[PDB]
Amino acid sequence: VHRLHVGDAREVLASFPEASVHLVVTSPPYWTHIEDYEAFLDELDRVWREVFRLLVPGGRLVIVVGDVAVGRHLVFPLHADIQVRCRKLGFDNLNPIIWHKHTPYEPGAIIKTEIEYILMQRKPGGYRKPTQEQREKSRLPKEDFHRFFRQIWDDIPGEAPFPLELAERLVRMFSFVGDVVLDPFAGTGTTLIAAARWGRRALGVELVPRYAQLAKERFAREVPGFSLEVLD
Amino acid sequence: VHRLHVGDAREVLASFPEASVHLVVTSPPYWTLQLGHIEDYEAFLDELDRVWREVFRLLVPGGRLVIVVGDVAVARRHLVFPLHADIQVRCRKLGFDNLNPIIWHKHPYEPGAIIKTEIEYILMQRKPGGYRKPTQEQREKSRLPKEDFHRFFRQIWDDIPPFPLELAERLVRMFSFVGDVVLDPFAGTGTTLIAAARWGRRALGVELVPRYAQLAKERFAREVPGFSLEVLD
Repeated sequence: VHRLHVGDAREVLASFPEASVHLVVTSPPYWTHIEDYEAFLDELDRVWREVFRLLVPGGRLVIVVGDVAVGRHLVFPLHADIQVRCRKLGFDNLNPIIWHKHTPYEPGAIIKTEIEYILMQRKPGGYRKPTQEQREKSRLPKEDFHRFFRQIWDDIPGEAPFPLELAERLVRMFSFVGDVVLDPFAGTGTTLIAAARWGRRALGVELVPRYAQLAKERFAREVPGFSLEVLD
Repeated sequence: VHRLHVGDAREVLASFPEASVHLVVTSPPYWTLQLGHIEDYEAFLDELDRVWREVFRLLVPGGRLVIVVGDVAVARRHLVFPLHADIQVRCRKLGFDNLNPIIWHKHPYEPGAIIKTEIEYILMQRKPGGYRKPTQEQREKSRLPKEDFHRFFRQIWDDIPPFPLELAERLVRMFSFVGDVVLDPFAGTGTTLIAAARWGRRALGVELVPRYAQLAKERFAREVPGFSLEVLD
C-alpha cells in the first residue's frame, strides 16, 4: 500500500513510529528578507527533526534544492543553510550530488544558474541489513551503477521540483525493494511514483489537497496496476 | 609592486586600510582533524571568519571574495565536513552577499555505495554598497575574447585538470580589471599572486610560513619573468 497523507508535514510525521522509514527523497516547498528566510529555515528544521526520528539507522534524508536567486543581484544559499542546519540535528553529512539541470565580455558578468544540489544526510547508527532477496532484487547492473554513483548528473534535463527519472535514480541507490520511501513535501507525488515504480512502499505528505488529488491521479496513470491512497 | 607579507592573516589584514582591495582569490588552509571533532571543526570556522571579516572591510564596494574549497572527507565510519556550506552561511552573517558558486570538477553494485569526491566549490561572496567604475582603458584591456568569456562564465568548470595557475588566472580575469589589487590571505606558494601579476593586476599576499613565502618569491620570479615578489614581514 502506498499512501499520501494530506496535512501538515511536522504534525503528520510526528504521528509516525520512530525507525519506520528507510529513505526520504524530497524538495523543500520554497515557492511557499533575512527574517522570512530564517523563519522558513526554522520550519524546515522541524520537519527534518521528525525525519531524523522516523529514519531507521543508516537511512538517509535526500534533499534536492536549488539556490534562490531572488536593490541588487544576490542568491540565498538555501542548500548551504539546509546542510548546516541538518548537522545540528544529528545528521552525518555525506557528499552531495550536483544536478546539472540546465546544460559585454567584460569582468563582473553574472553566471546564470545551471545547477541544483542533491543534499545527502545520513542518520548514524550502524549500517543496514537487507534480506537476501532484497539484495538480489536491488543490485544495480554495472552499467547503471557507474552512471548513478558519480558526483555530477548532467543527463537529466530540467522539467514538479524534479523529473521522475531523478527520483527513480535516488530510490534505486539508497533503498531496497520493499523499503518505505517518504516525501514530506510530496506535491504531485513524483517521489511516491518513483518508489512504487520500483517496488518500494510509498509514503507521503502534502499540504494542498488539490495537489494530493493530482498526485493520486498522476500516480494511477504512471504506476501500472497500483493506486495511491489519499488520507485527508 | 607585488607584495607578500609574512605573518598571521588576521593581524596583517587588520593593518590594511579599508576599501583598498578589489578581488580576493584564496583557498582556506588545510585543516587537521563524540562531538569534539565537530567542535574542532567549528573552531577552525571561527578562525576563518576572522580573516573573512577583515576581507569584508578592505574590499571595495562591489568587490568580491572568492574562496575555492573542497569539503573535508574522512571515512573508515564515513563522514564529510560541509566546509563550503559552512563558509557560505558564516559569510552571510558578516555582511557578504552570496552569489552562485562555480563548481570545479577536478576529477558489489548494491544500494548505499559511497560517492567519491570529484569537485571543489568556488565560493563567491560580494560586498554590496555600490562599485568602482573602471576607466575606459581598464575596461578595454580587460575585455575577454568571446571564446574565453563563454568558457569562463559558466557554472561548471571541467577543463582544468592548492589550485592550478590556470584556475587562478580565470578568476583574476573575470572579477578584476587591469591595475586592480588582488589579495590572497593564504598565499602559499603564491599561485594567486602569480596569476594577478601575470595579467596586469597588483598582487598582494599573506603567508604564515616564512618558508613558503620564500618559495613563492622564487616561483614568482620564474612564472612572472621580468618582475619580482617583494616579501615583507
